[PDB]
Amino acid sequence: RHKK
Amino acid sequence: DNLLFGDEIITNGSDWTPRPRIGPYTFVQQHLMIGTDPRTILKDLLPETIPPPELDDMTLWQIVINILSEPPKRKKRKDINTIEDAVKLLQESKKIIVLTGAGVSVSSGIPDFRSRDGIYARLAVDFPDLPDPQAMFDIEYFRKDPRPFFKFAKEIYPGQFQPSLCHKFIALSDKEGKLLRNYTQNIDTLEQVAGIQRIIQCHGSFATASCLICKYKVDCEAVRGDIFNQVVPRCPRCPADEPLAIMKPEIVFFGENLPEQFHRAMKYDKDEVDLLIVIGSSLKVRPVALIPSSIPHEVPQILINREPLPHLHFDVELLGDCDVIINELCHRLGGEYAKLSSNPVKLSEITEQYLFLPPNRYIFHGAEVY
Ligand SMILES: Oc1ccc(/C=C/c2cc(O)cc(O)c2)cc1
Ligand SMILES: Oc1ccc(/C=C/c2cc(O)cc(O)c2)cc1
Ligand SMILES: Oc1ccc(/C=C/c2cc(O)cc(O)c2)cc1
Ligand SMILES: [Zn+2]
Repeated sequence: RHKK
Repeated sequence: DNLLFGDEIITNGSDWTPRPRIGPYTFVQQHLMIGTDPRTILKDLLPETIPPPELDDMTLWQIVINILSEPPKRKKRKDINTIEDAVKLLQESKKIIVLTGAGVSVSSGIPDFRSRDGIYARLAVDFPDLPDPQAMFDIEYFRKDPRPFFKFAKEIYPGQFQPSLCHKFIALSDKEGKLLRNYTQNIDTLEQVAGIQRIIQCHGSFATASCLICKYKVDCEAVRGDIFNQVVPRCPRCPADEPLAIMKPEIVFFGENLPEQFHRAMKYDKDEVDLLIVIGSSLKVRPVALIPSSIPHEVPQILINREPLPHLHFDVELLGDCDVIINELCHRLGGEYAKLSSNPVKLSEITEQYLFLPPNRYIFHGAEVY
């Protein structure tokens, strides 16, 4: 869920 | 119509009576029931940026729930205000986290591949499909056509650039063992060249390349040849018939996960750091931009950037060119810090002086609050  | 009135406040984990409170999931639920376009809410939360069109609606909603779930921003600590206070912190502190961005490589001569007049000008001319500089690092576009990225690659490759005062400063704080970690968003690999040992390269680097399909890793020196001849470097194992068999440098493209070493390091350093210092980064890209809000709020935070950060509250703000400010801090620190440069032939024609704007602000040369 923490994509750049 | 919907249940929401627009005045609700969305919590995660004149107004004299309490406003209603909704969860981000409940909120988005509601908006689904109306069938509202996620791009809208995305533009309300982040007005300054448009989501790439290759984003399915559900993804966008996941991004909205993300944004809505982000931690509370930090209230500025009123104990700490002055550059004096700042140096006192840099001396007393024992586990310092340094967050860097392109501002620590300015003096190093690396072209702006983030601006629209830099490499992007000629590249856009040659590839009119490219919307903006950031598309140069978009994973989907790279898949579609890696040509612009490699027409550009040789321009910023790790062989021909020298560390800045900032790099040297960080490296020295690491020698002295005060550096808990240097999170960098730079992909120039200069942190290594400057001899920093505890680095985390949040967006990757050119250090290795890896096939898009079979994940075959190679050194930067394996691909350097193809890159400097401007040929898209192909995979050794993959059958030639397969076109997406490309050796893509391991920098975190937009839309890609960050390395797990990063998340690990953050989960650890989260409760150990006693001083946070942001240097040369305006913190526009997530999730890295979230870091200052992610550590305990009582930990003092210091900013060293060309511009203030509107979306963030630091205790002490040093605004100007990074190397200038770092130099100043060296002179105030004494010891090996004062001894620290090998290119001060360019710091001797740049003002040493600054202007203090109480209680927090210091304006140095190379600042721009334009
Ligand atoms: O939770 C999430 C966090 C981030 C993202 C990223 C989406 C994305 C996809 C792209 O092709 C380009 C881009 O700039 C961003 C998706 C989900
Ligand atoms: O148009 C946009 C496309 C992508 C994004 C990314 C948002 C985001 C938010 C987080 O809390 C974490 C994260 O890893 C990514 C924002 C706007
Ligand atoms: O604060 C900001 C954060 C990210 C960006 C980049 C957006 C972007 C633009 C593209 O053409 C493709 C892409 O995949 C992403 C711009 C501003
Ligand atoms: Zn392969």
